[PDB]
Amino acid sequence: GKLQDVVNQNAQALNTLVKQLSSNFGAISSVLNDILSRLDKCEAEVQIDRLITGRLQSLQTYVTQQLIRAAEIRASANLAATKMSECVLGQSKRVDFC
Amino acid sequence: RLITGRLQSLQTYVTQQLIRAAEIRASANLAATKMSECVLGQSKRVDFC
Amino acid sequence: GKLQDVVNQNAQALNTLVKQLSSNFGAISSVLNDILSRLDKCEAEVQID
Amino acid sequence: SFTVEKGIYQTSNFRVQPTESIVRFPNITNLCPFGEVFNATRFASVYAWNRKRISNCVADYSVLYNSASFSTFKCYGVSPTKLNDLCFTNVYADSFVIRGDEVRQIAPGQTGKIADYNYKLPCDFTGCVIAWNSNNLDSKVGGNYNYLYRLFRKSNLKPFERDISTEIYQAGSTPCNGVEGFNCYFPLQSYGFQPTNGVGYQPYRVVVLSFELLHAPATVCGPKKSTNLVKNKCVNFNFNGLTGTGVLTESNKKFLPFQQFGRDIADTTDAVRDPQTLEILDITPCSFGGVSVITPGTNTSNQVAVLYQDVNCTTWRVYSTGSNVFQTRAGCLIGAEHVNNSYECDIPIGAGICASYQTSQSIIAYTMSLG
Amino acid sequence: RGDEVRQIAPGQTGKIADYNYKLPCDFTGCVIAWNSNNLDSKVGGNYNY
Amino acid sequence: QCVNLTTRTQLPPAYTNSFTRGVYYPDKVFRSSVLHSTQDLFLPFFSNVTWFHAIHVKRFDNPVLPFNDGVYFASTEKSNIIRGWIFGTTLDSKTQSLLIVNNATNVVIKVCEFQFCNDPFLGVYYHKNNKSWMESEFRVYSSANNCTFEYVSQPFLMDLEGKQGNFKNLREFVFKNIDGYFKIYSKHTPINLVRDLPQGFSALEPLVDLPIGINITRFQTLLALHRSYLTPGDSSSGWTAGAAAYYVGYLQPRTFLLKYNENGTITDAVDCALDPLSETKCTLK
Ligand SMILES: C=CC1=C(C)/C(=C/c2[nH]c(/C=C3N=C(/C=C4\NC(=O)C(C)=C4C=C)C(C)=C\3CCC(=O)O)c(CCC(=O)O)c2C)NC1=O
Ligand SMILES: *[C@@H]1O[C@H](CO)[C@@H](O[C@@H]2O[C@H](CO)[C@@H](O)[C@H](O)[C@H]2NC(C)=O)[C@H](O)[C@H]1NC(C)=O
Ligand SMILES: *[C@@H]1O[C@H](CO)[C@@H](O[C@@H]2O[C@H](CO)[C@@H](O)[C@H](O)[C@H]2NC(C)=O)[C@H](O)[C@H]1NC(C)=O
Ligand SMILES: CCCCC/C=C\C/C=C/CCCCCCCC(=O)O
Ligand SMILES: CCCCC/C=C\C/C=C/CCCCCCCC(=O)O
Ligand SMILES: *[C@@H]1O[C@H](CO)[C@@H](O)[C@H](O)[C@H]1NC(C)=O
Ligand SMILES: *[C@@H]1O[C@H](CO)[C@@H](O)[C@H](O)[C@H]1NC(C)=O
Ligand SMILES: *[C@@H]1O[C@H](CO)[C@@H](O)[C@H](O)[C@H]1NC(C)=O
Ligand SMILES: *[C@@H]1O[C@H](CO)[C@@H](O)[C@H](O)[C@H]1NC(C)=O
Ligand SMILES: *[C@@H]1O[C@H](CO)[C@@H](O)[C@H](O)[C@H]1NC(C)=O
Ligand SMILES: *[C@@H]1O[C@H](CO)[C@@H](O)[C@H](O)[C@H]1NC(C)=O
Ligand SMILES: *[C@@H]1O[C@H](CO)[C@@H](O)[C@H](O)[C@H]1NC(C)=O
Ligand SMILES: *[C@@H]1O[C@H](CO)[C@@H](O)[C@H](O)[C@H]1NC(C)=O
Ligand SMILES: *[C@@H]1O[C@H](CO)[C@@H](O)[C@H](O)[C@H]1NC(C)=O
Ligand SMILES: *[C@@H]1O[C@H](CO)[C@@H](O)[C@H](O)[C@H]1NC(C)=O
Repeated sequence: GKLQDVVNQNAQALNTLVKQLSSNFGAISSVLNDILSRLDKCEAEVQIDRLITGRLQSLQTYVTQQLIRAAEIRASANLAATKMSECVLGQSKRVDFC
Repeated sequence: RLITGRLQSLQTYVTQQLIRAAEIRASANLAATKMSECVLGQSKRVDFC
Repeated sequence: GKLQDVVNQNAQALNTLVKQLSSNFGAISSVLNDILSRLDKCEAEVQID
Repeated sequence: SFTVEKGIYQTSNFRVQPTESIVRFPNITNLCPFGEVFNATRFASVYAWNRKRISNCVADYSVLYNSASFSTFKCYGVSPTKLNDLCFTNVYADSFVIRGDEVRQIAPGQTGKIADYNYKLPCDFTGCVIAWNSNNLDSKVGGNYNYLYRLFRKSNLKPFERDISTEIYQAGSTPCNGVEGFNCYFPLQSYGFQPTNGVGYQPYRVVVLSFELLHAPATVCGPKKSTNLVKNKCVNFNFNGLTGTGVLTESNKKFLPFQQFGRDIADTTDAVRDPQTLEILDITPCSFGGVSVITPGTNTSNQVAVLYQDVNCTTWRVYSTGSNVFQTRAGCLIGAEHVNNSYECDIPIGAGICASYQTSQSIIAYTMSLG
Repeated sequence: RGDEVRQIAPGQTGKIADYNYKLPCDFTGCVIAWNSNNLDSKVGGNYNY
Repeated sequence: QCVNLTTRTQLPPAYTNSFTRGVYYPDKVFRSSVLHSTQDLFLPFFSNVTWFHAIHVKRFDNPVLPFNDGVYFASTEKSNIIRGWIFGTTLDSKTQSLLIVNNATNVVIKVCEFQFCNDPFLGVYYHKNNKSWMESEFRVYSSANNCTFEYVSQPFLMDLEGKQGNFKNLREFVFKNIDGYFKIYSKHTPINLVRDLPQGFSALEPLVDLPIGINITRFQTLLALHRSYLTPGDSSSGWTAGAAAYYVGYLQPRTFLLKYNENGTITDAVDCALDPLSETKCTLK
């Protein structure tokens, strides 16, 4: 389960990113085409500005969460490399390390 | 606008909490290693304990 | 390189922070002076917010 | 920057531009009843306003330019300039006559006797409000006392509510017992419209067109001319005023009779019922697949290989086939020569494939040696 | 005419806003209109406009 | 021509549980294989709904009931006894009122200043010479003036024979008066059940959207009387009621998690804020 958690977390993060495209973020609609079809170029820019800001914020949140998860995985991989060096390539005197 | 701002505030709080959780997890991993290697045994590592 | 990267990233980060001042964020301009000179205090407050 | 260091860089996904545009509107030829709605010899009183259904027609609205001239024309929820490009689902014209000073009250979120007791508009109101002076039609010498308005009511009306009752309004505390008198007024009062009258206290004819956009089947359309339907090609489409870009393909979905568009988890339109032929078409974006650029230093050379992930090279979705097309396990690599040898990784393509710049001089791709 | 003064503005439709005079709404500038009766109107009709 | 009906036997109002019933399509957009969360005027799950009978064995109930933000009206029938509704505030010609009626030939919808009678009903007469049934009485309203909205459907002829056995048709309706629009969602299912509302889930589809523009606070069902030689006396007592039943519940603003299957049908739903487990399900989507 410890690896299935990694796989599920990545898949769920991407699925959440896809799901978050349905938010208005204050705009009249969450769909670019609806805004561009009912509004002229004039205020369609204002609405698309709100949409762009919201979706960029969604991407930034996703990337920050991924950075934290990658830091966790880096710690785990450093531990794995240490165990490889000290228990596969040697015999560890450390208690309960292996 | 209020909802957007307050949701951003909550997201900032949660991100800071994740960072501090990572720090505390590092500290707790160190503490568990020390419990295993110094309480449950004798450590030859210099200045570890 | 591991040390040089640690320098470069920080500098790069700081440089990015300057460049991101050139964004409207929905305002009519990315410059406070332009907004305050074209718009009075009335709606320049909204834009500056 | 003008210099690119050695490595592999992710570029934008593969893009396909639309080859042609298509417009698909419902097949209808009748003109909308502009004559009956605007050129009406008899408008209704504001307290009892006339609602008329408009359906199965074309909203050209350039026939009004010859004769009509509207004092106010304010559209909410839609730009005036897009009205020629849209289709409207269920269209109602609410017609009445009011005072010239009260035309400002026909708008969302207003107060006053007309906005409160006679005719109320919502704020989720997609529509248009049209008002024009009719002093030469609705006013006559000595006063036209045929147009009435409700002056007293116990509570404000709900949006799009009508109240044609004529019960005596009990302003005071004593019961009225259905007879006028002290603190017992007849709720309705008649406008006095005359030709020698101030512009603010002159008759104005008001038509409120209420409709919806891009959510249900539409029988009222703009004057846009339809076009043949082309499938399996990235195209710009305009389906009942819903614009977009993508590939249209046959669909197995079975829409209910009351449905026109299908939507996915992201609320984008995934399917659409073709208005001309009652068939369902799936809409799919034509941009898809990742593209990476493998380059040595730009000083070293301007040659670059392109790794098109998720395309099979064994008509392709590539920018230029060129030569040296090799199907790696990480995608299709174009511009790099495959070599049977193996060396240490220099530019990791992925999936155990690496690339380098070697000797005349060209980019080679190989399977990395572990040791 | 008076009824068409509303059409001299960004994002408008009608005779004037489609066939005679069109504005953007990236339109920095401004519109001034004043009633010209008893200056451009004469008995029997002024058909020069 | 209206006549009050006196040969009644008063009983307490019966009550029933609505087992995940009264869900309708919130909008006209096709959705398939998704868990869509929507907030609207829904009938709460496992809510208590009033129960009205029409039987002889004589008990029949057509009281004037409130109309609180919308109504869910289910009817279990086998002989077409319940054939319309009246909506309004005073129902006395001082205000406008809505009449929906299926008079065995057409479906008539009318927003009109009706002077409704205390006991409005339709009446089908049994014929002994020829075993044929046809509507003979229409005692809904005595007057109609200033008669704004009118719609009449195409002619038809439905089987109004009084059947003996088990209820066959379940007809579910959702009425709501929003922004001057009377929205009716409808569903019809075949069943074989004696007394209560059937279990299961069935999603009501948009039937019609009438621009009545009327204030509505009360409504009353219009039942059809069987008249035959077996029942003597005047019109106020010479009648009998065919076996039928209906159930009335009230919509409230609720958030639901609807499940659209691969074919675009709402197969099931979860009523958020019913109990904490439902809240958990809605949160997890
Ligand atoms: C009261 C207004 C009323 C409504 C809203 C209504 C809806 C309605 N009922 C229908 C079927 C039908 N409707 C009825 C009769 C009724 N069904 C009911 O909900 C009620 C109350 C009756 C009257 C007692 C019958 C018998 C059928 C056909 C059932 C069948 O043969 O399968 C249809 C389909 C008609 C078609 O095929 O074109 C509609 C739209 N019918 C009405 O009369
Ligand atoms: C719609 O009808 C109801 C009932 O007639 C109105 O509610 C009444 O309003 C009066 C005065 O406002 C009160 O004295 C009554 O107590 C109310 N009765 C009930 C049951 O609510 C309501 O005002 C009407 N709504 C509109 C917009 O006219
Ligand atoms: C059911 O209602 C409809 C409409 O009220 C009736 O149809 C009308 O009947 C009268 C007879 O006097 C005609 O004058 C009208 O022209 C009819 N209008 C229509 C068909 O739209 C119908 O007769 C009623 N049927 C029963 C059995 O009562
Ligand atoms: C006697 C001085 C007035 C003091 C009022 C103080 C607070 C209320 C502000 C009320 C708005 C002005 C009311 C006039 C508009 C009502 C008529 C209409 O719009 O149709
Ligand atoms: C018969 C009513 C049909 C209404 C058509 C339905 C929806 C579209 C509304 C379109 C424009 C309505 C008329 C515009 C009048 C202003 C013309 C002008 O600016 O000079
Ligand atoms: C006219 O409308 C009908 C609606 O089904 C459609 O079948 C037909 O193709 C349309 N005419 C043309 C030339 O497309
Ligand atoms: C409206 O009425 C005037 C005069 O009756 C007429 O000149 C004009 O053609 C009419 N316009 C339309 C669209 O019917
Ligand atoms: C490219 O290589 C040359 C050496 O021939 C060097 O002078 C140059 O600095 C290199 N380009 C960059 C951007 O460093
Ligand atoms: C598609 O790519 C895979 C390798 O990723 C390959 O095995 C397969 O043969 C390709 N399809 C065809 C028809 O060759
Ligand atoms: C690589 O090896 C294969 C045999 O496995 C051979 O068919 C092919 O010609 C060789 N290609 C090169 C460039 O040496
Ligand atoms: C009985 O019928 C008459 C008219 O026929 C009606 O006026 C009266 O209200 C009815 N009785 C009651 C208690 O309503
Ligand atoms: C309706 O059902 C609930 C629970 O069964 C009960 O508490 C309530 O009393 C019932 N309503 C009435 C009026 O009894
Ligand atoms: C048949 O039914 C009709 C319905 O009223 C009735 O008038 C007629 O009398 C019946 N036929 C005979 C022969 O009685
Ligand atoms: C309502 O009815 C009365 C009499 O039938 C009539 O005097 C009045 O004009 C009518 N009002 C409306 C709006 O129809
Ligand atoms: C969905 O529609 C298809 C018809 O192609 C049918 O075979 C299938 O049974 C349906 N499945 C459900 C769950 O309705």
